Amino acid sequence: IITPALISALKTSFQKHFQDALATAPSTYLQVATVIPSTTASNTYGWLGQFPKLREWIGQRVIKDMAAQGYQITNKLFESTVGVKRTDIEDDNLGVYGPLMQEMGRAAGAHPDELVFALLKAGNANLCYDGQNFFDTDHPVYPNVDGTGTATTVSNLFAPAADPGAAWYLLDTSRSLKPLIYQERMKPSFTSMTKEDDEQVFMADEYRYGVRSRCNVGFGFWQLAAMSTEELNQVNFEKVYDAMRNQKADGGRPLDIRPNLLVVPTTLRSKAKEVVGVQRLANGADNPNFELVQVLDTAWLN
Amino acid sequence: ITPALISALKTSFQKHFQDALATAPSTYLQVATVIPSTTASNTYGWLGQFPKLREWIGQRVIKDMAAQGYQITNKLFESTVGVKRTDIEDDNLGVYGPLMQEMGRAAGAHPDELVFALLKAGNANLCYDGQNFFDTDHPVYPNVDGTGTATTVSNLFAPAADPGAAWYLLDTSRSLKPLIYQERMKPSFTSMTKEDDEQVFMADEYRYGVRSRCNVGFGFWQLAAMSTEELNQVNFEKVYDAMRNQKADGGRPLDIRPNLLVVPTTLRSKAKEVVGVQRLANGADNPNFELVQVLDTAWL
Repeated sequence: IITPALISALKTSFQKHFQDALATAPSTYLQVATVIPSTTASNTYGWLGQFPKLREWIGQRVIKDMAAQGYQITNKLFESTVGVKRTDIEDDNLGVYGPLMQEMGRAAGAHPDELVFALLKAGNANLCYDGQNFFDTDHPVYPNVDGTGTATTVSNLFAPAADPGAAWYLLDTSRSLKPLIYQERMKPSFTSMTKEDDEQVFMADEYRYGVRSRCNVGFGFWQLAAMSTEELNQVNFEKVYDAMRNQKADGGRPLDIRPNLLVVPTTLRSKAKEVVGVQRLANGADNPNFELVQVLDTAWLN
Repeated sequence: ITPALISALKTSFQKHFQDALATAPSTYLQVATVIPSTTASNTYGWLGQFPKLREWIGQRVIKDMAAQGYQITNKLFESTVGVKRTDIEDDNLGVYGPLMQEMGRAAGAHPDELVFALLKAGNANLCYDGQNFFDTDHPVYPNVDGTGTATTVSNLFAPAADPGAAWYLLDTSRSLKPLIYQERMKPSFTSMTKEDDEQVFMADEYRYGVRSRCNVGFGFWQLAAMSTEELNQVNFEKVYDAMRNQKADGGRPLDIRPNLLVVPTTLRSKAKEVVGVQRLANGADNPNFELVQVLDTAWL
């Protein structure tokens, strides 16, 4: 009645279903995130900060003593499972139980994007290495390389006096690191737990199936990312662009920032088109910012 | 000046260093535990789970299950010594060679002052619970079910801002010693002796420093006790009764017998009438010359 052949065939069918569902799932975090695989509990990120530069070597070779502080990514774990109910063995009604595996593949493929974009939206409620919010009006900027003396207040969060509108983000991808980092301790894996001599199977009436994964997402350095709840207009976009591109490191030296793409929800696609991607301005003159940035509309931002 | 001479010198120095570091009078081993680590940080699970056994059968009947974690964040230490400007090629190496065995002895006892640094500053270190180590809200479990209810008591003794010296009562019978000692690499010996080396052309002070990585942490909070009030026979008996009366979940006795006592040198007078006289103190009057004999350390 029960032989290894049938169990193997069903396991292969379920594995094929799940793998097909997951492989074709869209990937979007890679564009605005950096993947850093690891083989431990966490990774230390103390190199984010100062911008490396070149000196004239007037005297001796300067050696940088890196700070001992770390970001403490502290990756996490999470997963989901179902059962089969064993109903198929008797009647072989295998038509059902497909959409469940498809849903698993979709969820596994799409979760990292959801987490990355949720962290991106939560920048106003997450602390960076500076000890303050990611989008804050009092970021630390010292006047000396050693990092001492009175600092200056820099703000990259803009909001009208009241009734703030939709929120749009401006990011950069030219650098090696994207503003957000998506860790990956282990790729998601599925376990075809179905045995006749196992337990909670003979005493229950289910063939449980589960998936496992380990990953987490964290912020990078705020020099690039910018946020603004202002209405997406030419003047506001130009102000944000020129404020971000005019960033100076310690000692008032420009960083040569090159904003690449601007992220808006699917609701503001029309405004993104009007600002960039069309040859008509509001007044009807030729754009001075045509195809300047590559817009990336997404549903994860509503 | 040949490579064979360098090899022989390195072998002799290695033998001298290995001779020490082994017979040093270590005192941390009484209250610390040796643990082989592999990474830069080690997390923890349970923090107050007394391992005990129950009548029921199976191997799955009762257990506490772990809670939020506690990291060590292993630190680093180093020593260094060497004066060979005139020792080498002068037959003066007979000295500068046996004197550093004391350096090895002293360095091998460093975990002692590390654990005592943790011990002295136990009130300024964050505990996994959230409050100070010696707080008055230490959770106690009435039953084994999730987080049912955490009652507490004034665990330790402290008067109304009365002057005194802090003396600690410790136990070491259980291998779950109150402190922890995590080491990543054992002490290592490095030889930079290289003929006509670029940076060691300077006379012949051949650097012979060492490298080590280790740290210490907190284990059980109940295994340790503190007292800043005036040291007296009545107060000593009170402290001993309070510590021995400690009971875990379910009211099952613990049999915890205190073994170690730490006192500053200033309180040494009282710590000597308490221990060492069988006539009037810890003797005729409240005889208590049996347990927790004072050790009277001075690294605090």
